[PDB]
Amino acid sequence: TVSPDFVAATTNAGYTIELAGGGYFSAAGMTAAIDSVVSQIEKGSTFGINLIYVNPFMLQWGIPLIKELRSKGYPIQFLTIGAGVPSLEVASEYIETLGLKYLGLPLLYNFNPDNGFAPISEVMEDRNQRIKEMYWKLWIDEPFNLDFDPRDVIKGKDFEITAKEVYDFTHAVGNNCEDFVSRPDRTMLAPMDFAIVVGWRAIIKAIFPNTVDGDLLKLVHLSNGYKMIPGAKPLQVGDVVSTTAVIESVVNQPTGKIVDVVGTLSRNGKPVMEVTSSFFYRGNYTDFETLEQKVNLENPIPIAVLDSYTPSTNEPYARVSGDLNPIHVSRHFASYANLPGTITHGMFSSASVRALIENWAADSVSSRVRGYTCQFVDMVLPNTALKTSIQHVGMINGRKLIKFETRNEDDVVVLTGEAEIE
Amino acid sequence: IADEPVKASLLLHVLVAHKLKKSLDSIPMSKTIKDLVGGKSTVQNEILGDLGKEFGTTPEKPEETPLEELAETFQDTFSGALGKQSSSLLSRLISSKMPGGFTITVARKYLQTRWGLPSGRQDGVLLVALSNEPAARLGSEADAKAFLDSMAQKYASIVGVDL
Repeated sequence: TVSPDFVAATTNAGYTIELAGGGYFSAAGMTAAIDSVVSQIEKGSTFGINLIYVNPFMLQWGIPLIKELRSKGYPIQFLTIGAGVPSLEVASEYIETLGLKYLGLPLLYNFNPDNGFAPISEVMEDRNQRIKEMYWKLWIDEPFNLDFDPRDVIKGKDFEITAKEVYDFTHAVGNNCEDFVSRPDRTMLAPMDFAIVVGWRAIIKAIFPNTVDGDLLKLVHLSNGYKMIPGAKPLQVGDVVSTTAVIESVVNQPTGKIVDVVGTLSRNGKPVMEVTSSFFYRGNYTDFETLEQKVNLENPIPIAVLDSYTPSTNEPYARVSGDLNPIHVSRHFASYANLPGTITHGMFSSASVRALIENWAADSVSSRVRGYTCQFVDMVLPNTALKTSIQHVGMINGRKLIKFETRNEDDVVVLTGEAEIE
Repeated sequence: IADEPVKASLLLHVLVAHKLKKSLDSIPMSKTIKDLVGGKSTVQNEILGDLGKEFGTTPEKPEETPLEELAETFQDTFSGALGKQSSSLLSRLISSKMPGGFTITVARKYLQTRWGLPSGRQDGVLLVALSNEPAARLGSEADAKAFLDSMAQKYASIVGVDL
């Protein structure tokens, strides 16, 4: 109860006996010194700094630093504060927010009873390369080659739209517009989200490169947008499309990595329309390897605010779209990601809000709608209510945009964005 | 009489409670910015952008700082500014959550004759009612006038004035 920085080598010689810190009186200084001492010790040891409950400034700053270290993966397993015992609510809150002891694909590993706490765990050696084989085999029908980079762009193959694939997608999405109608002697085109389902195989190859890696279990869909070309009609059922995009800057974030995708659409050689996609992958990496012209508004003019319902069984909806996310089907793959449950897909849940916006504004007409952007903030679980909303945004040379807002059950923003119609 | 100015200790707590669905009593000053958000990725990014646009001075760690440390450090740099994002949220509540007839000029003039508050305490009374506004909106002039009388007594604990 006098030394502080002398436990850098005493706890790594077998077991931690009476390792305390009575000289570390700094708030942010004590948290940075504890992380550097764990890297110089053995891999698989236990540490544990004791807080000072005698001072009010040390007890308040030490309680906030202990909560952030437990969620990142530290070796702190014991914390015995001084100045006697705490209160009835102070001691009970530390055991629920921090996992301490007391106070006062493939799944095979070689077991070895010589560490102490755990026998054998999953090693981090080639963790991103081994887990990428299960995600690339559920969409891409070729060999695994990590020779790509973010500075270059390459397009895949081309699949033409058929009448058999468009008929099964209309009953699973639930849209009775002019494009998803069944009538004889009438040319039926495709919707705004119909062409993005066939072209999603080439835009989901963002983790195919060796430099754009990350956590594959937490790589969920961040956002997805779409926009038509200037003066172009909608594609029917007979023409193919192509998509080719990359990441210019370092697509990263403060809690992981990001992904910048912008697919396109072809129509017999010439361009048809465009699209956009975004993915949020957790992790910790920092290596990379004119004026105001927007529209405004005068008052909040609302359109409609109806309610919807998510699908309880996503087995027939994900099969017609070709989603590469296999953690939203079976319950075995969802346990490794530590999520709240079997949530819906990013491109499947956003297609219901985009198709319902034209039915309450344009009376279900695909000739006036040109752009559709929906950014999913949170995740929506299956078999739940979805409160939709719409509001007037701005005009774009005769095309008045419409906003969108999808709330959860507890009035939580899970998805938002704004579309473009006329 | 002694009108309280638009300090950063009460303006920052009311703006963060409206985006996270909370009130002034639930958002304590001893908590942190990241501990009171819940831990969501979408709620953490929106809380950092709303605090810097309403204050101006952007610090190093806006989420790791506590509520009593971030609001006290921004009070010395702010001189009662209306803000870019704070002015748009206060004007929209007078038209959506309230009825037609009680604008920003009618709400500030009522506090000088029924409570004795000038332009300094007029912004603090309207900011406390927007963070704890109910789901039922007003539809007449009598509903908006009743909320101004109740706000002078509930928000008097942070200013120190009588009726």
